[PDB]
Amino acid sequence: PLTLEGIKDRVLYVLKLYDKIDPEKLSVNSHFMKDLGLDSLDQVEIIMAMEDEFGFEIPDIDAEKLMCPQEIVDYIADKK
Amino acid sequence: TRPTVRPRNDVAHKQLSAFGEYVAEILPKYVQQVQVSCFSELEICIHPDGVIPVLTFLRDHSNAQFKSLADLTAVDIPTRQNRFEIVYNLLSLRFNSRIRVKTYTDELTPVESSVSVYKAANWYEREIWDMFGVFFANHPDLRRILTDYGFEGHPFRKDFPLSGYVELRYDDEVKRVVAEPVELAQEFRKFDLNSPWEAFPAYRQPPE
Amino acid sequence: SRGEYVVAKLDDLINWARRSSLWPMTFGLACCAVEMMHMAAPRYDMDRFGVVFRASPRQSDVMIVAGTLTNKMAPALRKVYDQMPEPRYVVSMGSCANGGGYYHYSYSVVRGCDRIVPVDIYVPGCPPTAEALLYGILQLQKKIKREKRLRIWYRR
Amino acid sequence: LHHAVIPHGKGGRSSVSGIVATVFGATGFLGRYLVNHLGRMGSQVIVPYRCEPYDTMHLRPMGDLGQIIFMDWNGRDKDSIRRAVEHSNVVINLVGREWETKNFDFEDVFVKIPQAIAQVSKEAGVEKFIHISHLNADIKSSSKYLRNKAVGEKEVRETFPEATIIKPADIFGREDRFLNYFANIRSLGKKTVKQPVYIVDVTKGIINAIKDPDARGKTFAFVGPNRYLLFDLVQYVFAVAHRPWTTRDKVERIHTTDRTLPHLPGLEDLGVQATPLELKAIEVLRRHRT
Amino acid sequence: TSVKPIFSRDMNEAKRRVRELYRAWYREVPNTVHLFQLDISVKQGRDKVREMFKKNAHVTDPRVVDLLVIKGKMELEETINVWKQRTHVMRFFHETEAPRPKDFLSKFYVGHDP
Ligand SMILES: NC(=O)C1=CN([C@@H]2O[C@H](COP(=O)(O)OP(=O)(O)OC[C@H]3O[C@@H](n4cnc5c(N)ncnc54)[C@H](OP(=O)(O)O)[C@@H]3O)[C@@H](O)[C@H]2O)C=CC1
Ligand code: SF4
Repeated sequence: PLTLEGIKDRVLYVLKLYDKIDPEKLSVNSHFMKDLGLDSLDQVEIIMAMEDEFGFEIPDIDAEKLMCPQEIVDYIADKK
Repeated sequence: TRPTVRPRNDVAHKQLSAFGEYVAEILPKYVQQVQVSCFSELEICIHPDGVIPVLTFLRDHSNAQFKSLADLTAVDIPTRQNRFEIVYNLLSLRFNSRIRVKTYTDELTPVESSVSVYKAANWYEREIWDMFGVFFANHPDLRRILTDYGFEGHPFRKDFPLSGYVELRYDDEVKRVVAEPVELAQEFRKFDLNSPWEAFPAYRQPPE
Repeated sequence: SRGEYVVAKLDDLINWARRSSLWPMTFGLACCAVEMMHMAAPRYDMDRFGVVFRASPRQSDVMIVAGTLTNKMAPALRKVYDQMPEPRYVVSMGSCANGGGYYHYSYSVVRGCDRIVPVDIYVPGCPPTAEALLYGILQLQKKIKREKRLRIWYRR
Repeated sequence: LHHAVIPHGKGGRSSVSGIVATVFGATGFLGRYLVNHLGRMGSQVIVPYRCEPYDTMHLRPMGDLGQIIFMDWNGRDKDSIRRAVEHSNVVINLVGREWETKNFDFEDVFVKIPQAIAQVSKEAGVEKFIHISHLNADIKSSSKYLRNKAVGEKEVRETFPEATIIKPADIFGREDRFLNYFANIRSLGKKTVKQPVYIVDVTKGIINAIKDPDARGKTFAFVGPNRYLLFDLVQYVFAVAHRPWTTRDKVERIHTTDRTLPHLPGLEDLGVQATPLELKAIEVLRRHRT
Repeated sequence: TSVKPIFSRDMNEAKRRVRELYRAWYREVPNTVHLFQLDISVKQGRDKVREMFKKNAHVTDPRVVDLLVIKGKMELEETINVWKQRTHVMRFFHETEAPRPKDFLSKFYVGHDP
């Protein structure tokens, strides 16, 4: 029962749990670097937060090249 | 000059001259100056890429044993493109002679961790890293010794002042020891002392 | 009146018992520790006065700060200072300890030991002579003689 | 004014500030934090006492090199008090024992002491004298403590009227009275509201009032920024304490009455930020178990 | 001007090393605030840590950024050991005001500060 969209929904409510972006405003068309306005500092914070929630090691080069929550959930579905 | 004047050993002057000319002729790749002091200790002034090769040469080669390591120092000299001076000091057991290996260095480009050839250089390198900032690549442990871990700034520079920027005291407000900016209760009266009139005419550097 | 007489004699008794021996802990960083060891000498006995060298901190009566305090030493200094019984007195031995001394205009040196603990006796010298330190400890005993603690408790 | 009274350069640790503060009491807790903040500011503090030199010795090294000075007074004579306020820029009355003794009851300490010191301070000619009291000190019943404080406030307003009457709520810190009182237990369940206010912002407001003008004459009060339930307070300190001289006057002081007043400014009106219970309470609630 | 590097090839590997260092500092905070019996919430200390990372934000040479990575690595090793104490970690905070503002009027009441 390792569904795609269940993992996408747990990504969605840990993104709800993160505090330094208001409002939610979240989509798979997010690209939240500058389209939703997040620093690379906040980027790597969210990256390591996913890594801590349900991830493997997640080395920072491929984690850096994600840039998008759709591709985040797709790369978790790729690796896991 | 027969009383009260320290005599000098011209035998040792000629011997160190011949040995320095020997070393300079047999390693032309890195040797730049070999100078003999008037008080007869040998000085070899070295480009900072033959650190490991020249130290492997000087520890061995059996014409010059030189197992004993003395200081490694760094003397902070501005008005130079390469500021600092890494000063190895070597002493031969079988021969009773002392050579000062003065290799030069800048602020940022490293030298290469003499602990791989000289175990005594370990804590000397750690100390010179903590106090100056001459980076030591290919070295196992560069930590802080002779400072506080909350302290930083590499205080043996000439750029760092005499009194440091921080100052400790205790306060019962936060119930602990705090670090405030420096508040001297006395000036440290500095004395301009260098008189004119050319105390040594032999050491007159030429003008522009 | 007679209660005042009782409180006066009892206060004098307990202050006399305090000033009887007063074994310190020898903190002793630098060469002033060597001079503390030399006032433990046969020619100048601490043990004639009940003064005993004892590094047990939990039975330390007074504390002798002697040596050069540094920034790396000071937190451990006060952490040793606080694990001590509540009647406590501090003897600052040495020019370094009682105001910085020769390393005064320098980083990594706390300017004396007023900046960490309260100080009661200042004995200067570099090093203070064992003679002078022992005069300081006798003056400490007479400071303990003039304390009127239980009289202030009675008229409180 | 004579020189070396103006501020000098920067502030703190023999960076000489302006005031010369003669402080009464100051062996007590709030007085000790006030002396600590004046040593942080670096002003010259004159504290007289009556106890052993041990207590003033342990508050001594907070002061800088000679910046604080220790002298003596008695609970009766005006003479040593006038000697303490001969040369004094500002002066504060922080006195009071919270129970009756065999030589000093609640009478004549809060009655005689601010009268005598305000008299000799008016005769010396001080400015910006500040007298502390407690909030909700009213003439009404069930509080000898608070009615003696209200008599003392009327004394401060009557003789030497150009003063500053000030009152905080139940203040808490590292050596609080009521937090240790709530820990040193074994207990009654009634209705009471109460606001506690943390100590260091209170004394920063005190030193802001004493060094700033425009605040003379006005009476000030200090407000706990949440003003929550007594029973919630006891259950909160119970749960965070992790363990699932008590006279009747003290227990009535802590249970009976607490209320707000809108006449007079609080914290941010004077220009100081107030900080709530939670962070500093987690700090001070050590000593759980082994 | 052939100058030796330290570790990297441009600022990009420097960004990789500093984001690895920031990840290590971010997941290195809660053990420290649990161990040292501190006084400050987790998010406030994390915010001052990321503020310290924001402080040096205008450095472009690769050697300097690599050397700052090395400094943060040394400090992180010392904090993940128990070599440092409560005084040092509180010394990273600046709670002992000194509230001295940039207000020119407040710069005028206590002055001589160009
Ligand atoms: N709940 C509270 O604690 C609150 C208290 N306050 C006020 O603050 C003060 C209490 O503060 P705190 O530090 O906690 O308590 P303290 O009792 O310790 O402070 C009073 C100080 O003055 C001294 N003192 C008092 N009366 C006399 C006297 N008759 N003769 C000589 N010395 C005297 C005390 O003892 P010593 O003589 O030995 O120095 C002590 O040093 C009181 O004035 C109270 O009105 C205000 C708000 C809340
Ligand atoms: S005062 Fe003199 S003898 Fe004592 S620790 Fe300092 S240098 Fe040594």
